[PDB]
Amino acid sequence: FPPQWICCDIRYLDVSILGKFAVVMADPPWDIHMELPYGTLTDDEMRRLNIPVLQDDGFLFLWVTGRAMELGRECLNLWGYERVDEIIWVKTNQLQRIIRTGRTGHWLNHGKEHCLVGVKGNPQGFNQGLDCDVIVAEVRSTSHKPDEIYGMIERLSPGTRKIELFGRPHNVQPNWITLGNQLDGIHLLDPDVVARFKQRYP
Amino acid sequence: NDYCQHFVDTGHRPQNFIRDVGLADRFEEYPKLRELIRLKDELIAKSNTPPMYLQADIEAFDIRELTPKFDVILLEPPLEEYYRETITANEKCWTWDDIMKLEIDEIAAPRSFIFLWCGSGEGLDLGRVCLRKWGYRRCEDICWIKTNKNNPGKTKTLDPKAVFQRTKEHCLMGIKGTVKRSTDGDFIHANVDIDLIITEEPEIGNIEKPVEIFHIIEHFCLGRRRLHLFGRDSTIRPGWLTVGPTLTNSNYNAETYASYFSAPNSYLTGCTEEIERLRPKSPPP
Ligand SMILES: Nc1ncnc2c1ncn2[C@@H]1O[C@H](CSCC[C@H](N)C(=O)O)[C@@H](O)[C@H]1O
Repeated sequence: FPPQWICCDIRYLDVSILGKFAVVMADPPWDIHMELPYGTLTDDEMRRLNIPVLQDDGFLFLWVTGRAMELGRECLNLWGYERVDEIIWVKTNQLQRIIRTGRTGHWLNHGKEHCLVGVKGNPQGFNQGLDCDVIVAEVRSTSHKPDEIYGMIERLSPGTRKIELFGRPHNVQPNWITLGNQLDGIHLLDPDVVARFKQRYP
Repeated sequence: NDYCQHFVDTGHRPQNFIRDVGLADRFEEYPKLRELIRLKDELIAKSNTPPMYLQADIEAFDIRELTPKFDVILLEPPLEEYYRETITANEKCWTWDDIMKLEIDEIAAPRSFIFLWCGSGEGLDLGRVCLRKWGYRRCEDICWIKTNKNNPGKTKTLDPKAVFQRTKEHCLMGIKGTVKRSTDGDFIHANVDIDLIITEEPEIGNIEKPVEIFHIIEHFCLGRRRLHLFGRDSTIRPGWLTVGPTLTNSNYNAETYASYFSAPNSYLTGCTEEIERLRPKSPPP
């Protein structure tokens, strides 16, 4: 149950070794058809991610931006989910104000980051309506999602095992397994998971 | 400070703690930002048509009777979810199939924008399908975030699929035709406003959308031909043609309306040298 993680390329990790999770969360580097100072996954690479094996019943949290607000809906459907909510993170500055200036979108300026919420199967043991669908938190970077989301997800689905994709070191959390290519090595604690890992990668 | 935890504890929504959201006193501490908005609003006011409106049963109406073509269309079909989620409607509610059947492409100008109020549930997905059907590309999402400073805290939750409390509505923005920000500054002023509107949740039975949506649209597109479909008596506004089933009077004349935009007039507002020197622009390549 303590924080666990796997430094890996998510396109190639045999994700069936991880078992089933009540919540999946992903913050992928979408191809937004723009020049970016970081690498992205192609649309086909995103479509091909083996999200379906990670869960049979539960929730998906998929951060989206740009053209991915439609591609993310497509992926939710390719992976077998239906969209039932959409959280926005409203970005504030040091004085709890909206940053209104600059040119931060193509047509209008951008004050928020969106996260699609999908459901799969027949989840049980969840609590509806505990949190709002608006998060207010100061920006460090838009990639750096707010830690508030972990408490919302724990209040939604307490005590269940959860998996995060494209996480960074700071994202590791109790009850979560974190996958990403900038994590420090491999640190599993669940005996069944490492048993299946050792069998698949000895 | 975890404002999500704080909502769980107190019922005060996180958006209650965003500072300086009011429209009127927005840039009070930044005179050049305030001047940009002031000058653009003056430009809009100088060039606005007098209000025009038409009572029409939009589901039976031949929409092609609305002429000339429109540079911006604001669409606010009465969704059942507006009344059910907060209470009984005094007009026909529209399903997303009803909305999709509208022939918006027949009245949109070849280069133009649409602003579609979609609610907070299935409309976020089905409104995107409507955009496709009408020939627009979804290009922004303006969220109306509602504070509950007056009556904390946790309210309605009616959608068997929802898992969070829904405290916002989405107005999807769509683009039709080819518009290039670098060359089409006589049609759009991009980046003057942000894609958020923050106001207190309206009173019970008040289904109006915030008037700031008009300011965002008018600042962004210099086209003067502006249609508000499903507007009401209370939304009538200079610079707009308002068409809807609950209007109690009609003054629209298509020929008179068109005459405001034809020679010697233009369908575009134009711009002043002062606004050109204040508005956000790209740097030299
Ligand atoms: N193919 C891939 N496999 C695993 N990780 C990848 C990857 N491509 C990009 N990444 C990583 O995914 C991360 C996405 S940015 C991290 C955002 C994170 N949610 C946060 O809150 O901070 C980056 O570390 C990036 O290096």
